[PDB]
Formats: sequence, C-alpha cells, structure tokens
Amino acid sequence: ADYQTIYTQIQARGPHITVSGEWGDNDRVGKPFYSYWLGKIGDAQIGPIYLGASGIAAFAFGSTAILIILFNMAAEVHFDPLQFFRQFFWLGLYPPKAQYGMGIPPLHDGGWWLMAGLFMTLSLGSWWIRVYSRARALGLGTHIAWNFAAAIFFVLCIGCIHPTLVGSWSEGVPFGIWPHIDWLTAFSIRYGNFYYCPWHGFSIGFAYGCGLLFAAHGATILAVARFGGDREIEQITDRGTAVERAALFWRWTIGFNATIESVHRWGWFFSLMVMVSASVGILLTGTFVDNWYLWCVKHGAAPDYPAYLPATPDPASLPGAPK
Amino acid sequence: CFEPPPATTTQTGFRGLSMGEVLHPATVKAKKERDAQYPPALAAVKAEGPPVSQVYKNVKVLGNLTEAEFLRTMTAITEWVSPQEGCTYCHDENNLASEAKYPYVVARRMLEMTRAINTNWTQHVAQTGVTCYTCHRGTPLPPYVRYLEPTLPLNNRETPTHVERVETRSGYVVRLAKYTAYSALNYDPFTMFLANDKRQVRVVPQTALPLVGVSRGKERRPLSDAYATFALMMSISDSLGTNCTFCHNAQTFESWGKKSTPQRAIAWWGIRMVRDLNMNYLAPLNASLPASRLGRQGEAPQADCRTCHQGVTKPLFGASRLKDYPELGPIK
Amino acid sequence: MYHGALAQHLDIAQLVWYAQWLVIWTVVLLYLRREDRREGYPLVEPLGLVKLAPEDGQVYELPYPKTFVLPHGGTVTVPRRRPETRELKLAQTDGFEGAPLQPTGNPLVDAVGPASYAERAEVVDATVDGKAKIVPLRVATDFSIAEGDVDPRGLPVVAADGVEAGTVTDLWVDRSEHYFRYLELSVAGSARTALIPLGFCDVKKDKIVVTSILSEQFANVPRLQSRDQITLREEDKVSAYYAGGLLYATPERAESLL
Amino acid sequence: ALLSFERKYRVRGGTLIGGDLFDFWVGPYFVGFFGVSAIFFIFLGVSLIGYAASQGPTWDPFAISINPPDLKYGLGAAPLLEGGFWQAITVCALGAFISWMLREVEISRKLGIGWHVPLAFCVPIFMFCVLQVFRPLLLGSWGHAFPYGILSHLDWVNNFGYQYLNWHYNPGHMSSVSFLFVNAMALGLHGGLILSVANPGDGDKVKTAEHENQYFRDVVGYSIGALSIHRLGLFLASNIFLTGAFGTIASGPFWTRGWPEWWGWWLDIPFWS
Ligand code: BCB
Ligand code: BCB
Ligand code: BCB
Ligand SMILES: C/C=C1/c2cc3[nH]c4c(c3C)C(=O)[C@H](C(=O)OC)c4c3nc(cc4[nH]c(cc(n2)[C@@H]1C)c(C(C)=O)c4C)[C@@H](C)[C@@H]3CCC(=O)OC/C=C(\C)CCC[C@@H](C)CCC[C@@H](C)CCCC(C)C
Ligand SMILES: C/C=C1/c2cc3[nH]c4c(c3C)C(=O)[C@H](C(=O)OC)c4c3nc(cc4[nH]c(cc(n2)[C@@H]1C)c(C(C)=O)c4C)[C@@H](C)[C@@H]3CCC(=O)OC/C=C(\C)CCC[C@H](C)CCC[C@H](C)CCCC(C)C
Ligand SMILES: CC(C)=CCC/C(C)=C/CC/C(C)=C/CC/C(C)=C/CC/C(C)=C/CC/C(C)=C/CC/C(C)=C/CC/C(C)=C/CC/C(C)=C/CC1=C(C)C(=O)c2ccccc2C1=O
Ligand code: HEC
Ligand code: HEC
Ligand code: HEC
Ligand code: HEC
Ligand SMILES: CC(C)=CCC/C(C)=C/C=C/C(C)=C/C=C/C(C)=C/C=C\C=C(C)\C=C\C=C(/C)CC/C=C(\C)CCCC(C)C
Ligand SMILES: CCCCCCCCCCCC[N+](C)(C)[O-]
Ligand SMILES: CCCCCCCCCCCC[N+](C)(C)[O-]
Ligand SMILES: [Fe+2]
Repeated sequence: ADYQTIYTQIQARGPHITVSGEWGDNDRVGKPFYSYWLGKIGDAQIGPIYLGASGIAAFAFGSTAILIILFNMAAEVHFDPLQFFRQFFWLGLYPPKAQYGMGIPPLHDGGWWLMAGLFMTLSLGSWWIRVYSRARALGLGTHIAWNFAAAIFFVLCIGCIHPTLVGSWSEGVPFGIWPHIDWLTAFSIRYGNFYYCPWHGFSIGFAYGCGLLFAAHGATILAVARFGGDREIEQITDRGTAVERAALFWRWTIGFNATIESVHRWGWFFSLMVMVSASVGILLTGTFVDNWYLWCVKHGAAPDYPAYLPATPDPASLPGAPK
Repeated sequence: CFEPPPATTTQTGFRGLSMGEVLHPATVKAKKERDAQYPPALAAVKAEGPPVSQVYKNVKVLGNLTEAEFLRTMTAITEWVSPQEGCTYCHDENNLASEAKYPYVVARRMLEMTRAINTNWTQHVAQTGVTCYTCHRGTPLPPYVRYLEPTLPLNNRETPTHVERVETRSGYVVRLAKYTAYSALNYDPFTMFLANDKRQVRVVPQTALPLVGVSRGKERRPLSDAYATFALMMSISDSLGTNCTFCHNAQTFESWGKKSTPQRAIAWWGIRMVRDLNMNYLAPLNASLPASRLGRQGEAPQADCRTCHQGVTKPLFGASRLKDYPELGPIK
Repeated sequence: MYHGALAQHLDIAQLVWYAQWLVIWTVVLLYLRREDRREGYPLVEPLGLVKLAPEDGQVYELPYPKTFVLPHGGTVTVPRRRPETRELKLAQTDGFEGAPLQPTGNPLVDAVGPASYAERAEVVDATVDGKAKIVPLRVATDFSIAEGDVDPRGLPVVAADGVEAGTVTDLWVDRSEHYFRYLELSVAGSARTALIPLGFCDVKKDKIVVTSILSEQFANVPRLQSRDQITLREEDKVSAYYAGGLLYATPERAESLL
Repeated sequence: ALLSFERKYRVRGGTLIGGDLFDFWVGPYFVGFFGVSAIFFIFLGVSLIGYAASQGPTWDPFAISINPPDLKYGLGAAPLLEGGFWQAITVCALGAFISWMLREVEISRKLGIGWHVPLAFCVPIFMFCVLQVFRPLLLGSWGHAFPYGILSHLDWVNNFGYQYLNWHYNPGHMSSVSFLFVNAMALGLHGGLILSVANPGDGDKVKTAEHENQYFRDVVGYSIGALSIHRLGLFLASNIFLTGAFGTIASGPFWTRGWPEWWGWWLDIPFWS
C-alpha cells in the first residue's frame, strides 16, 4: 500500500514561499508558524494572511450582521447569560410574522431581520471582491469567484429575491441554528412538497454528484500519487503516466474518460449547478408554481398507490359537516 | 441518551412508503399501567323508586335517575375527580343541596359538557366516549391543561423550576419548544388554533399554479402560517404519542382519499370538538373559578389534545365506561 | 387566471424543465465531453496497409485546439497529434482486437504494461523562480527533515524478497511544495545509485521496506542523466519501473490473486 | 479504437478471479469475471423491473414503482407481485454493485495504480446496505426498505423522515448534510483553483504550484496542499454516508421519538432547567 496517500511519513521544512501579487504584498500580516501534526495530512504552514480593504470590509459588515442577530437572540432569553448558552440553537432573528407585503416591517417584527440580511449581503459582496481580486492579483483565472457568485446568488434567492417576487418579506430565511432549519419545512409545506420540485431534484443530483466526483477524483489522484498525479498543473501542460493511467482506469471501467484538466471542469460545473439549479427552483416557486406535487400530478409524473387503511374522504366536504 | 431495541412498528400506508407507528415497548407498557389506574365501573344498582327530581331539591341535570343510580354517579364522580378530597370538595357536609362551594357549580357544567361530548361529538369519541376521569385522572385540576400562554411542566402535578415559571421571561423559548415536541418553532399552536375557531390550519394551495388574486403581496397569508400549522402538528403528534404518518402520507399532506388515514378524519373532528369545549364550556368558567385558578390574563384553564389523550392515540388505550354510566351520554 | 399559465395547456415551469435539460446536455456533450478529448485523440487502430479514413466523427468530437503559454518559455497545444512510434516489446495473446498483449522480454526494462512511462518532456521541472524543483538535500541545503520523523539516510532498503538491496543516501524534495518525493540509495552488488518514489517506501525506523520489486531488480532501475537533477520524463521512468513490479516482480503476480 | 497512449497498457493480468478466461476488452470496456457477473446481475435486475412494472398501473418513468412487502411478511419471502420482485431486484442490485467494485480492483491492478477508487465506491454500497438490509434486519422486516421508483423512493424518504417529526434535528443527519455541503463547496474550490492556474486568460502564462498555495494562504490564511486536497475531498465525500449511516441506523432501532426531543440530553440538564 502507498502509505503516502494516508499521511506524510517524512515531513520536509524549508524557507516559506511568497508569490508576489500585482498589488497588496504589503497587506500580508503575521509570521508563518508550523504544526507537526497538521503536516501529517496537509501543509504544516499556517499563515500569513492577506488583509486588504475587501476582507476588512467583509468582517466589518459581517460582524454587524452577527451582532444584530446575537443581540436579538439575547433578547429572546431576556438577556440571561445561562439561558442564552443553554437555548442557543433554539434562538433566532425572524422575518416578519405578520403580512406587510413588501413594506418595511417594524423592528420588533421583521425589521431587525431585514437589517441583518442587508449587512450579511454587503459582507458577502465584499468577500467576493476579495476572492475575485486576489485571483487577478496573482495572475489567475477567476473561476473560483464565478462559482462563489452562484452560491451568493442562491442565498439572495431564498433571502430576498423570492420574497420580492411573491411580494412578502415573511418568506425569508430566519437567522438561527434550528430556526433556519424550521424554515425548510415551512417552505416545503407551503409549496406542496419540495421533493416534487424538479429543480430540487436537479440540485440534489448535482450535490450527490459532487460527492461522487470528489470521492472518485480524490481517490483517483491518490491511486496515482506514486506517479506524481497530484502535480496536476504540469500533468495538464505535459501529460504523464499518472493521468494516462487515471484516464484508462475510467475508460476501461465506464467506457469513457476525461483529462486531468477537464475533470476539474466537470467538478466545477457540478458544484456550480447545485446552486444554479436551486436558484432556478426558488425563482419558480410561488412565482409560477404554487404546489409542486399537484404540478407533477398535472403533468402526469406523480406516482399513485392503493390505500392500505381505508381511503378517507375529507370530513369538511361531508354533508352537514361544520366549518 | 438512546432507546434500546427492539422497536414496535406498525403499517399505516401502502407497502414501501415507510408509514406507520414506531413505539418503544417500555414506554407503551408504562403508559398502559398509568392508564390502567382507571377505576373499575361501580356495581350496577336496581332502578327502583321515584326520580331524584322528586326526591332531592337541587338536581338539574341528573333528575331522571333514581336515588341509588344517582348516588352511584356521585361516588364515581368522587372517584374520578376528587378521590383525595372526597364528597365535601364540592359539597357542604350539612346541606348537599347548597352551591356555596364553587366546585359544585363547575361540576354541574362539567356534567353538561361531558354529556355533550358523548352525545354531540360521537364523530370523535365514538362509542368509547369520555368520563370525568378521561381528563381529571383523579384530581380537581386536570394534569394537562393550557392557558393563553405556554406553561411548564406540561403536567401541572410536577413542581416547576424557576425558569419554567411563566413569570420568568428567560424561559419562554423552552416553554414553547416543549409544547411543540422540542422544535424551535416560534408559535403557540394552542392559542392560535385550539382556543377558538378564528384560524385555518390548512396552508397548502389546492392548485398546481398560483391563482391570480391570492398569490401576491398582502393577498397572501404570511409564511408564518405554515410554521404555525407545523407547530400544531408537532404538538398534536406528541400529544397522541405518534408521528405524522399516523394520519398523513407525507407525499401530500393536503390530500385526503388514499393520501390520509381514517385517523386523520377523526383528528379533524377532534379539532372541532376541542374548539367547542373551549369556547362554549371551559373559557366561560373563569367567572365561576377563584382567581388562583386563572391564568395571568384572567383565563380559565382550557383543553387541548393532550388533556384527554395524554400521549396515547386513544385516551386510556380505548378504555370505556359508556355503558356503565349511560347518564353521561349519549343522551337520547 | 393562474400565474405561469400559457396557451396550449402549458405553463412556464414546464417550459423551463425542457430548457434546463437542454442547457445540461449542451454543456455536458458539446463542451465537457470535448474537453475530455484534448488527450489521446484521434484514436488509433491496426491498418497493415496505407489507408486514409479521417471520418467526420473524428473531427466533430474534438474541441478547437487551445494553447498554454508556459511560465518558463515555450507553448503547448492540445489536442495535437502524438503518435508513439516507440517499439513495444508486446505480442498478441489471441486474434481478436480485444485480446490483451503479453510482454516478449523483461517488462520492467522494456517498460510495458504497468511499467510503461509517458513521453513527457525531457526538461527539468522548475520552481516559480526557475530553479530545479525536485532535488536532493545535498543540493537543497536550506531544506530539512521535520523534527520527529525518521531520517532514512544510512538505513538499508529491503526488497520484496527480504534481502537488502542497498543503502539510502539522500532524499529528493519538492522545493515548490516542501514535500519529499523520492529517496536515493546505493545499489548493492552494483556500482550505481537509484531513486525510488516515497509512495513505494514503507518507512520504518530501522529500514525501508519495498515490496514492489525484488532485490535483484533494483540493478535495472532507470538511471538519471545528471546526478542532482531529474527531468519530467525520468521521473516517469523511475516511478513506472517500481509500479511494473507490482504485476511483474514474479511470474505469480500477474495471475489471479484468488 | 484505442487512445493514442493506450496500447502499451493493455497487457494481460491483474485479475482477482478467472485469470485469462475473461481477461480482455469489448470496445473500451474491460471485461473480467466481474464484468461478466455485473452484466448478469444488471440484465436480470432490469428484466425483473421491466416485468414487475408491466404488471403495475403505469409505464410513465417517473410514476413506476416496485415496492417491498408489507411489514407482516417480516424477513421471509413474499409473493412476487407483493414484494417478491422487489426482493429479487435488491439481490441483483447488490450483486451488480459488488461486481462493479471488484472489477475496478482488477482494472486498478492491471494498471499498477492504488485501489483507492473501488475502496471509495464501497461507501455508497455500504449505505445502500444500511438502508435496504441492515436497518430492515434490525426492525425485523424487509418492508422497512425503500421502493424502486424515481419519485416513489422520495415518498419513502419523506415519510421516513417525518416518522421522527423533524428529521433535520437528527444529529447523524446534521453531520451528513454538513459533509454534503462542504464537499460540494470544496469541489468547486478545487476545480476552480486548478482551472484558474492553467487558464489565467488573455494570453497570460500558466502559473505554478507556488501560485496555487499562495491563493488560499492569502484568502483564508492556509493552504492544505495539492496532494492533501485530494485526500481531504475523498474524506469529506465518504463521510457524507459514513456519518449519515449512524443517523439512519439509529432511527427506530435506537430511538423511537421525534429527533428534536433527543436534544433534551442538553436542554433538560437540571443545572440550567
Ligand atoms: C436516504 C435518501 C435517498 C435518496 C434521496 C434522493 C433525493 C431526495 C433525490 C434523489 C434523486 C435521485 N435519486 Mg435517490 N437514489 C438513486 C437514484 C436517483 C436518481 C433518480 C436521482 C438523481 C441521483 C443523482 O444524480 O446522484 C448521483 C449522480 C450522478 C451525477 C451519476 C448518474 C446517476 C443516474 C442519474 C442514476 C439513474 C438511476 C436510474 C433512474 C434507475 C437505475 C435502475 C434502472 C437502470 C433499472 C439510486 C440509484 C439509489 C440507490 C441505488 O440507492 C438512490 C437512493 C436514495 N436516494 C436514498 C433512498 N435521491 C433526486 C431526484 O431527482 O429524484 C427524482 C432527488 O431529488
Ligand atoms: C421538508 C423540507 C425539505 C427540503 C427543503 C429545501 C428547501 C426549502 C430548499 C432545499 C434546497 C436543496 N435541498 Mg432540500 N433536500 C436535499 C438537498 C438539497 C440541496 C441540494 C438543495 C440546495 C441547498 C443547499 O445546497 O444549501 C447549502 C448552500 C448554501 C445555503 C449556500 C451558502 C453560500 C454562502 C456564500 C455562505 C455564506 C457563509 C458566511 C460565513 C455567512 C455569514 C453569516 C453572518 C454574517 C450572519 C436532499 C439531498 C434531501 C433529502 C435527502 O431528502 C432534501 C430534502 C428536503 N429539502 C425536504 C423535502 N431543500 C434548496 C433548493 O434547491 O430549492 C429548489 C432550497 O431552497
Ligand atoms: C422529510 C424528510 C427529510 C429527510 C430524510 C432523510 C432520510 C430518511 C435519510 C436522509 C439522508 C440524507 N439526507 Mg436528508 N436531507 C439532506 C441531505 C441528505 C444526505 C446527505 C443524507 C444521505 C443520503 C443517502 O443516504 O443517499 C443514499 C444513496 C445511495 C445508497 C446510493 C448508492 C449508489 C449505488 C452504490 C450505485 C447505483 C448505480 C445506479 C443504479 C446505476 C444506474 C446506471 C447508469 C448510471 C449507467 C439535506 C441537505 C436536506 C435539506 C436541504 O433539507 C435534507 C432534508 C431531509 N432529509 C428531510 C428533513 N434524509 C440519509 C441519512 O444519512 O440520514 C442520517 C437517510 O437515511
Ligand atoms: C455548491 C457550492 C457552494 C459553495 C461555494 C463556495 N463557497 C465559497 C466559495 C465558493 C466557490 C468561495 O470562494 C468563498 C471562500 O472564501 O472559500 C474559501 C466561500 C465561502 N463559503 C463559506 C461558507 C459556506 N459555504 C456554504 C455553501 C456553499 N459554498 C455551496 C455548497 C455554506 C453552507 C452549505 O451553508 C457555508 C456555511 C465561507 C467559508 C466562504 C465565504 C466567506 C464570507 O463571505 O464571509 C464574509 C465575512 C463575514 C461573514 C465576517 C465573519 C466574521 C466572523 C469571523 C465572526 C467575528 C465575530 C466578532 C467580530 C465578534 C465580537 C463580539 C463578540 C465577542 C460578542
Ligand atoms: C460517499 C461517496 C459517494 C459515491 C462514490 C462513488 N460512486 C461511484 C464510484 C465512487 C467512488 C465509482 O467508482 C462508481 C463509478 O463507476 O463512477 C463513475 C460509482 C457509481 N455511482 C453511481 C451512482 C450513484 N452514486 C451515488 C452516490 C455516491 N457515490 C456517494 C455520494 C448515487 C446517489 C447519491 O444516489 C448514485 C445514483 C454509478 C454511476 C456508479 C456505479 C455504477 C454501477 O454500479 O454499475 C453496476 C450496475 C449497473 C450499471 C446497474 C444495476 C441496476 C440494478 C441491477 C437494477 C436497479 C436497482 C436499483 C436499486 C434501483 C434504484 C431506483 C432509484 C429510482 C431509487
Ligand atoms: C437488460 C439489459 C440492461 C441489457 C444490457 C446489459 C448491458 C449493459 C450490456 C452491454 C454490453 C456488454 C455485454 C458488455 C461487456 C463489458 C462491460 C463489463 C460493460 C459495462 C457496460 C456498462 C454497465 C456501462 C455503464 C457504465 C457507467 C456505470 C457509466 C456511468 C457514467 C456516470 C453517470 C458517471 C458519474 C461521474 C461523472 C459525471 C463523470 C464524468 C467525468 C469523468 C469521465 C471522470 C473520471 C475521471 C476522474 C474522476 C479523474 O480523476 C481523472 C483524472 C485524470 C484523467 C482522467 C480522469 C477521469 O477520467
Ligand atoms: C363535585 C365534583 C362533586 C362531588 C365530589 C360530589 N358531588 Fe354530589 N353533586 C354535585 C353536583 C353538581 C350536583 C348536582 C347534580 C345535578 O344534576 O344538578 C350534586 C348533587 C348531589 C346531591 C343532591 C342534593 C339535592 O339537590 O338535594 C346529593 C345527595 C349528592 N350530590 C351527594 C354526593 C355524595 C354522597 C358525594 C360523595 C360520594 C358527592 N355528592 C360528591 C357534584 C359533586
Ligand atoms: C376534559 C375534556 C374534561 C372532562 C371530560 C371533565 N372535565 Fe372537569 N375540568 C376540566 C378543565 C380543563 C377544568 C378547568 C381547570 C380547573 O381545575 O378548574 C375542569 C374543572 C373542573 C372542576 C373544578 C376544579 C377546581 O378548580 O377546583 C370540577 C369540580 C370538575 N371539573 C368536575 C368534573 C366532572 C364532575 C366531570 C365529569 C362529569 C368533569 N369535570 C369532566 C376538564 C374536564
Ligand atoms: C392525525 C392525528 C394527525 C397527525 C399525527 C398529524 N396531522 Fe397534519 N393534519 C391533521 C388534520 C386533521 C389536518 C387538517 C386540520 C383542519 O382543520 O383542516 C392536518 C393538516 C396538516 C397540514 C395542512 C394541510 C393543508 O391542507 O394545508 C399539514 C402541512 C400537516 N398536517 C402536516 C403534518 C406533519 C408534518 C405532521 C407530523 C409532525 C402531522 N401533520 C401530523 C391531522 C394530523
Ligand atoms: C377528550 C375530551 C378528547 C380530546 C380533548 C381529544 N380527543 Fe381524540 N379521542 C378521544 C376519544 C374518547 C377517542 C377514542 C375513540 C376510540 O375509538 O377509542 C379519541 C380518538 C382519537 C383518534 C383516533 C384514534 C384511533 O382510532 O386510533 C385521533 C386521531 C384523535 N382522537 C385525535 C385527537 C386530536 C388531534 C385532538 C386535539 C385536536 C383530540 N383527539 C382531542 C377523546 C378526546
Ligand atoms: C433592507 C431592504 C430595504 C432591502 C433588502 C436588503 C437585503 C439585501 C436583504 C437580504 C436578506 C437575506 C439575503 C437574508 C438571508 C438569510 C439567510 C439565508 C440565513 C440563513 C441562515 C442563518 C443562520 C444559520 C445563522 C445563524 C446565526 C447565528 C448562530 C448567530 C451568529 C453567530 C456567529 C456566526 C458566531 C457565533 C457566536 C456565538 C458563539 C455567540
Ligand atoms: C459590496 C460593496 C462593498 C464595498 C466596500 C468594500 C470595497 C472593497 C474595495 C476593494 C478594492 C480592491 N482593489 C484595490 C484590488 O481594487
Ligand atoms: C442531475 C443529473 C446530472 C447528470 C449529468 C451528466 C451525468 C454523466 C453523463 C455522462 C455522459 C457520457 N457520454 C459518454 C455519453 O457522453
Ligand atoms: Fe484535482
């Protein structure tokens, strides 16, 4: 067995490397320190880190959103420290409970939520600039930023775009551990079972697909680590036996294969589509589809089953039944 | 923090749909034993003599019973409601016709409510019916009641911690969570759906596409309605010691026919029954009860599903005393 | 009326359903599956006689060539024709084209099957600064073994047959990623040094166990042209030799395990 | 027929069973003993599905559903139309998956590469067994397994979750989901990073391993490394099911109440109650 694929038997140490960017080199702060155990399964070096306006701004806007949420959560437990710690997961900052349409809700019923959302959004946008600019500074393509943009877009879809499309802030995702989880069921229920939303299915296929692909790709590279398969950049510009074998393993297994470069395009694409598919699903929900299950019944796709216990007529429709 | 196997499972839907109950034997056993405390029916008595409407002086509901039948009812009532306190809980030992003690008047109303349940709500209680014990379980104050705000412990016979106290604001979220099977749903389903008939439980559209005229802005019910209905369902599930599949095929919660079990229809009737009990029998009692019995809003304790069910799909696993005490209904 | 409803009994989501599948299949088939063909194409087949049949399909499945401008000079274009005229010491086992090939000589030396190396460039892989990336510590003096790990320098190398094949003399480190990739040892009975990928090394405190090849086979390990430098193709030749042993060290290894 | 670099690798050997008997290729596909058994199980399973469906109420791809037996049949065999077909199909599925995995081992062996892929593939096979065999065994009935239908298996997942009131509070699920999300995110990060280095755009030069590590050191203060991100990816992906399996197996056999209530171990500590 190749023990190197499990962990690094013999670790190496040398002067830290610094690749100059078109700008921001003076914004790197800290002194690189090393961790022997981390070096078993990764690079032993930690830091330094790049600061910069984008990153700083991101933390400023983000910290504000977090403080708005934490303060409102603290209010839920009347500012009691012990109960705050205990009930943390159950605490949250909620969107308006009453129907005000698109009207700015009062602070006690949606107002603070809307404020936190605004600051989180600014935070995400600022961090995106960092993700984008750092790439350009180091002379790299902007593939990561475009993938990150799709993730941000999906958050905007469930956070404010869908709400704006149906005309109600009450539809937004609340901030909180359990509370943001509860929203999932409330939303699925309101829209006739999300299992019947095709885009929910697409998003899952791509998410499960990412699981399949990273397990497959990760395992493939480890399987050819003895041939330096991990040095993907030069395997791309100058094909080595590592990727010829990787390609043949798959070609002989499934009948077709990729290249060391294209497999990363498949992975990037599958990851992107998790967010793109989810966003399309959310944009269509409430806007053009009210009950996904019934939509599937209408188009003849929904499975039907015999009754086990007796079929049960809606009592409300029976003769003489009350309201 | 786990329950050791085996687990008891039943089937409530077509095979392959993962529908049915999931029960822990030790829990089922413990509940059956608690419920088995239901006092046996009292020996039958010969119906002889004139009706107490002629014999006694202040009988308004059970006037048709003979003296022996009537005294038998009183003994049962004492067994069911105030076995520890005795006859004097409602009576002046020197004048059994006096209404000086508040429990007397309330008890009379309760006799009418009980008879109404067994007579007007057979769609829910069927021929099993209910007796004072179903709710009271041997104490004047039923162990499971609700106020206009969540209260803890659910069983009022247990001493509450300071944080569980309704006056302690810091424990509100927990008082809410423990009423909704520990979820974090920020809604109290009792006041919203069971205290009265002001709200609609259904929140799912009955058409594939959004109907123009009810799908935009203020025309729409807030999404909070869906959280609330989910909260009521969590509460109902815990109150009957069961799960969603006992009544629904989750494929489509809003559909009936083959997508719902007979139990769901019975649950539907139960919601109507509870609202009737609360609005027309229990709530009005705040004018007949001492301040010490009322909630912070001056409300009288009211009923929810747990009040009778107490963690079982059928109160007391289906035990009945209907034929033993026909004076409690159905009244022909 | 209904939001999303259209004429002909159809609705907006229904249309988007078809559009989503069109986008997916277009990207997968027209873009991704063509990017997958920047290496190894066009395919090859036995002719025996001069014939020309490019086939429209061979053109349709390929993407337009792309050109990589290398960090240290020169460019690389793919896909591009890369015939392998190198003589392969392999012979057919049967008549059908699906039949496997069998080595005619020493597969490890001939470099066939799992002992095959790729025709990588005969250039030294470089660091971002233009220096040799993979070099021995005797050269990369500013590099060292982390405190706590075994220093293989001086330890014996035991092959699959249990007999000592040589002694470890150095470690080749990847200066770009601060990671050791090879061990260098003196071959016993022979007068030469040899490299071995660490992935084929079971690093013990008292020895380095290598099960990929027998002690005797260490004598034919590919040799480097330079002492303190290694080219991309040489790394492939060295790594491939040991991998070949996994299936060819003994006649038994190629037959069914069970 | 063959990739331009493929011929030199098409040598005999590497099998686990069968030897030269099935050691050959059919087009791009390697056959092998397990290639033969895989085809056998696939043909059989698909045929059983087709015939079972023909006895059903529909031919629509999304609505077709082949279901397991009622719970009453326990772990015994059931009439063909009442769960019997499902049982046979389940056996064929397992045989096909396992054959596929062992075939990957033979292919790996022939190429002289590690067996990491088939090993990784054992994870989803294991999860399939947790859902269709292990959990049903612990509950005492094959009827607890999921049905074979594009949409019907979702109805099963749906009801299964709600049998525990809110499956989202299942700790094993929370772990599984977190791994699903971080893995999908990480795959996008890895693919994007590699592509950004090899495709700087505008005629600029391809970058280096140094640039790779510099990017994340700058963005998050740390870079795990080229080889390590692949080990990490396999670890994240695998754990989606390795930890999820615990949440699945626990539901019913080791917990019969709603999942939210389970957190009472924390919420109900007398100290802060
Ligand atoms: C515990 C939870 C479960 C779950 C939950 C789940 C959800 C919630 C959803 C799916 C979805 C899907 N599932 Mg299900 N699932 C499926 C297959 C499928 C696909 C129909 C679809 C997309 C899967 C995908 O792309 O990811 C792997 C990815 C890729 C990219 C490789 C290609 C896979 C290919 C599309 C599989 C096609 C399978 C065939 C339709 C039938 C196979 C048998 C035939 C040949 C006889 C299989 C084959 C199995 C097995 C064998 O165990 C399985 C088990 C389960 N699923 C569990 C029971 N699955 C989504 C859907 O759209 O359903 C309709 C969806 O919404
Ligand atoms: C009962 C309720 C259900 C439900 C409800 C649900 C909803 C309501 C939605 C999904 C959606 C989705 N679901 Mg479904 N679901 C899924 C899987 C999935 C995902 C593939 C997909 C997208 C979610 C996502 O990736 O967010 C993870 C990724 C995110 C949120 C992106 C974050 C990016 C961001 C930049 C991060 C920012 C981090 C900062 C540090 C934050 C700082 C904050 C501070 C400042 C305050 C599976 C596999 C199953 C199974 C097995 O049953 C299932 C069942 C169900 N879901 C139930 C039917 N699901 C979504 C969808 O696809 O709809 C069509 C969706 O909206
Ligand atoms: C209302 C019900 C809910 C539910 C119920 C649920 C259950 C009951 C279970 C999960 C499980 C899981 N859920 Mg949850 N879920 C998930 C996500 C997930 C997954 C991470 C995880 C594992 C899925 C699995 O077992 O695949 C299984 C996939 C398999 C076995 C694939 C095997 C593939 C095979 C080896 C090969 C197949 C080959 C094809 C046949 C080939 C076809 C031929 C072609 C391709 C040529 C999310 C992200 C969400 C969201 C966003 O809300 C969510 C919501 C919910 N889930 C709801 C609350 N979920 C599982 C879990 O781990 O829980 C702890 C689980 O048991
Ligand atoms: C399918 C593809 C997907 C995808 C893709 C991508 N995802 C990316 C990228 C791509 C491509 C990036 O390039 C970017 C990145 O950089 O990667 C390293 C990123 C990221 N994905 C994160 C989280 C994440 N992704 C999720 C999901 C998916 N991602 C899906 C799956 C989820 C889910 C599942 O919920 C999560 C939680 C962050 C780590 C990061 C954003 C940082 C940010 O925008 O933060 C902005 C900055 C802040 C919020 C400030 C933080 C302040 C902290 C430190 C608190 C300070 C408190 C202190 C002030 C208090 C004082 C007072 C107190 C003591 C009293
Ligand atoms: C945690 C790690 C993960 C992971 C990992 C890996 N995944 C791998 C590998 C690795 C490493 C491989 O090496 C192997 C492969 O070759 O890759 C190309 C593979 C593969 N992953 C497939 C599907 C897949 N992976 C899923 C999940 C994960 N993968 C998780 C995330 C899911 C989910 C989520 O649903 C799906 C659907 C196939 C494409 C492929 C096997 C084909 C096969 O086995 O051939 C043999 C069998 C057949 C061709 C057909 C057999 C048909 C039977 C007899 C009849 C039908 C029975 C069936 C039960 C009916 C279901 C109906 C349905 C509606 C309910
Ligand atoms: C009744 C009935 C069904 C009858 C017919 C039965 C039948 C199937 C007959 C066929 C004919 C016969 C008899 C054949 C004998 C031989 C045989 C064993 C054949 C197998 C046939 C068969 C069952 C084929 C199906 C194959 C299959 C399971 C395909 C699935 C493909 C899918 C959906 C994969 C998911 C993952 C995915 C999106 C991959 C795309 C990207 C790729 C190609 C990644 C792989 C890959 C990775 C991961 C790298 O890391 C990498 C690194 C460096 C270079 C290359 C690669 C690389 O290629
Ligand atoms: C409250 C829960 C009661 C307990 C405990 C007991 N009694 Fe009662 N009793 C109660 C009511 C509401 C009524 C009126 C019934 C009606 O139909 O209006 C009564 C009435 C009697 C009477 C009749 C007195 C009269 O009008 O002349 C008698 C004789 C009587 N009750 C006896 C009695 C005994 C012996 C009890 C303990 C075994 C007892 N009661 C308990 C309410 C309640
Ligand atoms: C549940 C649906 C009930 C049934 C059936 C019966 N009772 Fe009841 N009762 C119920 C509630 C929610 C309350 C309010 C809270 C309270 O304790 O006041 C009551 C109250 C009474 C009381 C007074 C208790 C007190 O405050 O001291 C009495 C005396 C009483 N109920 C008697 C009674 C009898 C005789 C019943 C059967 C005929 C009966 N109740 C049934 C709920 C329910
Ligand atoms: C039977 C005892 C039930 C259990 C257990 C659960 N539900 Fe239920 N549900 C039940 C009824 C009688 C009704 C209708 C009540 C009415 O007044 O009309 C409902 C309704 C819902 C709905 C709304 C459907 C609609 O038409 O909009 C949903 C979404 C729902 N139920 C969900 C649900 C869930 C998730 C449950 C377990 C936590 C659950 N229900 C249990 C009866 C019963
Ligand atoms: C006492 C006054 C009750 C209250 C309050 C509620 N329920 Fe009830 N329920 C009651 C009886 C006497 C019975 C027994 C019927 C029998 O055949 O034994 C029932 C029955 C149900 C059932 C059906 C159980 C089954 O057939 O397996 C359900 C689903 C049910 N009840 C639900 C329910 C709900 C949701 C309630 C609050 C809205 C509720 N009940 C209150 C008595 C009483
Ligand atoms: C304001 C007007 C006019 C227009 C709209 C503005 C606008 C752009 C609004 C946008 C709204 C959006 C995008 C809202 C989105 C909300 C979403 C998707 C939230 C989802 C989940 C939230 C969760 C999980 C948050 C949990 C938060 C907490 C745990 C508190 C934060 C705590 C920390 C991060 C650190 C731990 C602190 C603890 C130890 C004390
Ligand atoms: C989403 C809007 C955020 C505005 C506040 C943050 C601005 C960051 C500007 C970074 C400029 C970077 N630079 C120098 C590389 O161009
Ligand atoms: C959500 C489903 C997403 C499916 C994405 C595509 C899956 C793999 C398709 C492989 C096609 C192979 N081939 C050789 C026919 O091109
Ligand atoms: Fe990679």
